[PDB]
Amino acid sequence: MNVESKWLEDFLVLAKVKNFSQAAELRNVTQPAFSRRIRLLEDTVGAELVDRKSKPIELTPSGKLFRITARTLVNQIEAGISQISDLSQLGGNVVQVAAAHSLATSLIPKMQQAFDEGDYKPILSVEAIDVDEATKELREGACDILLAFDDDILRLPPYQSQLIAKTELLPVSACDEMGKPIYDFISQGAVPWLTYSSTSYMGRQVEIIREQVALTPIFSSSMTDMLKILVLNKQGIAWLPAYSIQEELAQKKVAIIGEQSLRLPIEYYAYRYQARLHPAGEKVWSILCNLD
Amino acid sequence: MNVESKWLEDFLVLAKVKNFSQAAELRNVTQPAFSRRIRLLEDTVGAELVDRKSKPIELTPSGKLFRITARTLVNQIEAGISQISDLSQLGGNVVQVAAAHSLATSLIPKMQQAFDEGDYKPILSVEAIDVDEATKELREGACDILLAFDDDILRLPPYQSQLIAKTELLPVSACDEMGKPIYDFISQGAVPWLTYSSTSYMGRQVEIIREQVALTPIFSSSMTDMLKILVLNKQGIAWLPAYSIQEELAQKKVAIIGEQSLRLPIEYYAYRYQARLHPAGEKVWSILCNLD
Amino acid sequence: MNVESKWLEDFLVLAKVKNFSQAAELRNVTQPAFSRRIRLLEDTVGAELVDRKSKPIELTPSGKLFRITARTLVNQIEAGISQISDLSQLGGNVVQVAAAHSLATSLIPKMQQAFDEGDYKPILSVEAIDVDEATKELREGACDILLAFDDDILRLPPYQSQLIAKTELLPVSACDEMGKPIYDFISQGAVPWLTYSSTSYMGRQVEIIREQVALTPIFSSSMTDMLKILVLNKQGIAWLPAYSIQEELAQKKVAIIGEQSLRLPIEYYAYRYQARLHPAGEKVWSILCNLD
Amino acid sequence: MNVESKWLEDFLVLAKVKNFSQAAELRNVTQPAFSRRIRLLEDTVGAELVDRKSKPIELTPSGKLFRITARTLVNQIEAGISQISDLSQLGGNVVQVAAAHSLATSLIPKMQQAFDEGDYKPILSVEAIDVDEATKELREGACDILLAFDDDILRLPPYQSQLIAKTELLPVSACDEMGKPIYDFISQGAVPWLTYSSTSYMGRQVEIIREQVALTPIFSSSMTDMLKILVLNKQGIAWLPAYSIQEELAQKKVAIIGEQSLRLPIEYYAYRYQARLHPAGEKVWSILCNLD
Repeated sequence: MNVESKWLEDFLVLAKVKNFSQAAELRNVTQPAFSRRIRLLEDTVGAELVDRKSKPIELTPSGKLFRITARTLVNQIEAGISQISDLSQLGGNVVQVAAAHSLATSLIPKMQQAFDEGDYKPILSVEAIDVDEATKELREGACDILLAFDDDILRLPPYQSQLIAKTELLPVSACDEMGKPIYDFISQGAVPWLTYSSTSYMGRQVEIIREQVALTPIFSSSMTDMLKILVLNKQGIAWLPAYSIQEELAQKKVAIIGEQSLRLPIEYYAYRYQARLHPAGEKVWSILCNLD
Repeated sequence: MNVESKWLEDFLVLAKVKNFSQAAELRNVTQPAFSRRIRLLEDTVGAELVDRKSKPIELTPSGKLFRITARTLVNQIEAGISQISDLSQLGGNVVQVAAAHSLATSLIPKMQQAFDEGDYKPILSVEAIDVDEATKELREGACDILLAFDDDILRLPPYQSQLIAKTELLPVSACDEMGKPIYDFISQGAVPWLTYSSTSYMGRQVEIIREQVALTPIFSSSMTDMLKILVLNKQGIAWLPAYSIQEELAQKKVAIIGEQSLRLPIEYYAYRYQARLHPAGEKVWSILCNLD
Repeated sequence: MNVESKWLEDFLVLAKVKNFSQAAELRNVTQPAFSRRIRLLEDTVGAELVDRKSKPIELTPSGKLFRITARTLVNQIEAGISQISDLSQLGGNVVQVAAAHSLATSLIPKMQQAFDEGDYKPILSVEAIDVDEATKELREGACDILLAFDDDILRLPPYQSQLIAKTELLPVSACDEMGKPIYDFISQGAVPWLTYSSTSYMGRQVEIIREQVALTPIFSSSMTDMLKILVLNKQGIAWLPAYSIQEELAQKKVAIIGEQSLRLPIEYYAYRYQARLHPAGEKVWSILCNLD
Repeated sequence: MNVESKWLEDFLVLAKVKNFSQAAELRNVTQPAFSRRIRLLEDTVGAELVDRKSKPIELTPSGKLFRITARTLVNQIEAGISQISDLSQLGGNVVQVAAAHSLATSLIPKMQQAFDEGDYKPILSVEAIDVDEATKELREGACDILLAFDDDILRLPPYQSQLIAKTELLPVSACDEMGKPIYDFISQGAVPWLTYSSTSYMGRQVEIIREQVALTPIFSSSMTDMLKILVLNKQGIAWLPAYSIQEELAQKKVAIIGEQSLRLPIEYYAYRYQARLHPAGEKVWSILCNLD
């Protein structure tokens, strides 16, 4: 029993136009070949799918049930092919990495240069993290490795975790080219504050010391790049990850404007669920565990 | 793009066992032929599906996802062909009717008696109704005619409806020796009650007059025949459709016990979705519309 | 902390009509009392959900999101109450039994009488089986005990199975008033055949001996009672389970017309998934395992 | 009917430990009050949820299903109040904008600069977009305005759309110390290609001219910032939006390669669903409409 998918396309076209020669024209085949292909499909399915003796063409009951069967099969084929489009383009050494945007922009570039040129050289497919379903996508195999921040669920079994680094959220403000912060915590009035979502990881970090500082929330966002840009535009102060403002701190575009008690520790991890990955995935995991 | 399902079976076998020779022998094909069929599948889907650099042979990421796709496709093809195998054995005059058990056993016998001989004498295929999916089957063409009770969606467009009949749910109890009902409502206290599912149509009917009579529920079922059998076994009282207890009422086996306020009206219908059915189908529908 | 669902409905009505007094009238509550209920809801969720200083009443952003939250919670409450409606009406000793129609009508009355020898009678809720999802329904807990026929999946772990009885499908025909097979197999000519679906269990059993007999299918049904009725109406022959035609065989209205090799064995089982049921469930299971 | 969520907490704790003394103290309540709250939940649902006649405590069937219902309700309550926790800290002039990362970083700063002082000065809450549920966010009221690219669903009714701008995806390569592009299309061999997801909008744009250039995909990302960084790190060429590489183009860092036909047009939009937003939302929308 062998069903050829373009027979399913043949039958669906014939179902909508109800004429053998016109359906043959729509599918760029001659009428005898289209008729023979419909007959081959009928032989494989084991039923007369079409009443060939009446014009316009009518569907048999079996034809009517196999019409929905064929539509389902066609759509399933199309979906399955779309699911592997990206992966197939990159090859057998593709590694699906879900990652937080700042984590990705910080970590992937240095990983990319440590790869050797051989037959199992990984090819990265990095997608921004889905905050709500990252754990479920990790279990289901939608991605091989997750670059995320400290999470009490992903850090524990049945998942494997690896601490990449522990840094700090630093409260920063912009400077004049003389190099001096435009905002401070020394005044009596609150300072314009560019905040994270209070329920996000970094927002939960800032809430610990919120009572130690007078802040006026003027802008909220989950994207640390957004808070960084708004700090650079003199709009306010923000707690930014140290790894995101290294050039800005080496230059004098930005400055830490707090005491050491305001600098808040954060950690980020690589997470996985499969006990054994393909060779490229294991190489990516190994390189992540030893980010020099 | 033309995918042949036997390639999907080849790939599933090659994914379970894990080298080409054993999978080829399991598929009753030559080794070069099996290799060519796997490579044809890969060329059609546009993805390397197996990494041939490792024994045992493992799936590429694309291969891992497409294995799920192939399993789904093969199972769907087999299901469609078996569903068609049942239907094709019956002639092109098969009419697929989904019916509630009570209505099937009450209406299909006389319907069968009304079938004259001819080129389009209907052959009935009567299946037990599942209202959660019978409406979808009606829309997709899996069944032609639905024999069901009053439904606010099926009675309206885009569906066509015909009121077959209007009868009454009669609260009945088994009779004693030669006449009188064993249970009654004027008598003292609540009575043993054989009830329908409170979500079902007939149960929703009984809930209208629930507050008028003292009942203690002792048995629940969605099948009128179950309640009727348990009534005949002198277990309690039940509201039964009038058409299911005709002989048992003519004979002194059962009796109605309530006041006329307790007899609850019910209606049942034939429903369809296709504006034009095959001759056997329109014949069955016509016979249903004139069941009088 | 403690949200009261009546506050959720208060807020939904207020969001529709955008007026406190009208929303209070719709809620059968005093106007100051309704304002106080909304204020308590706002104090519990920790945000002003409504701007009270404007006509018409506008929703704050927090009110906009909590409208979705309240609709979700209210619909979830209604679903959770409807899911336990039937179970609550019958009590904590309710036993949810999914069963094949014939098996339920044959077995449940005898079980029901067994409840009377040995005091305290458990309460049954018997619903017809859906073999397509009965396995999943048993896993999820939608039913406690399944009464079904021999199934290669349900008979094995992780499910517990008990064979209730082994019976035969008997090929039977209607008999004249004197008593004689109207149809038979001695004629070299075909017989009107009332069949199951060939993919169903009993149909798959008839398929084993199909080649030994000359049959022409004139009617198909998944309901044994349907085939039995059409047999009694002298419409054709059918393979019926012996437990469903014992009185008809005894009253000689129906008769076995096949060779002993045409009588096909079938088995029916009680299945379960939970290792421990509630006491009533274990009692019903014990009585099913005995039924001897 | 009034269900108090603290009763659901009572029931969940009681289910987890099955000890009344321990559950009552785990809820910091006196024992009689805890039992009364359990009984109030049972009277409100109209079902005995726990069986105290047995010890260790176990649930009635109704209680077993209502445990899942209670867990669901509690998690939804906590999640909705957490969703409101971020908004309530902000004022009633908060505008919830979902946006693609690059569009947010490109458009939100100038919008922030346009905000004059007044009673309804907007406070932006910008969250990264997930388009497959973006439309649901807009419809239900969780999102006021959507900053996304051309979408055939969001551009039409029932949504309001506004074209912000039309730009180009430019194929760009990093260039050396002298100022010559490291990669070009007059080179030997295919060039290393940093690509988008083939299903994404921008990847769907690149598929247009795929065959006009020899490309080898060595990296895939849904984030333009990632492709931009890897281009700047001399890893390959990429199609980048003009608005994201303006400084790099003006400076030496990056150069446009290829013929004029390789530049692909892209459009981005502001979408909304509510016909009338709060004054701050309408201000944000007007500013978006006048960004030109």
